[PDB]
Amino acid sequence: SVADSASSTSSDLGATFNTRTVNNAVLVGSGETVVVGGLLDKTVTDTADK
Amino acid sequence: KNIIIKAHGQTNALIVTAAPDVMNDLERVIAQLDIRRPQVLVEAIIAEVQ
Repeated sequence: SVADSASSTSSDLGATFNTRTVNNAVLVGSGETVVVGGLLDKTVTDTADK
Repeated sequence: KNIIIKAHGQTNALIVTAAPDVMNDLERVIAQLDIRRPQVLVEAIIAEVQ
């Protein structure tokens, strides 16, 4: 998709193009639920001054 | 003269119109060449602090 709340467009090409891209090969039985690809991630940051 | 192997691709089957006496040297090798293959699950993790 494209977000562009605010991004780097320098009056050139205005675009972010958020994307996730998978490709692979797998053997699978006929009627079966199959896990192909996965990602899970947290990200914390702190700022203090006194 | 020679062995002419042709492959179909539209039924995924192949032919052998070659020697009519030693084909057994082909049945054995294809039998050793058609085999289910196991697949492996890879996950990597990273983490840092700044």
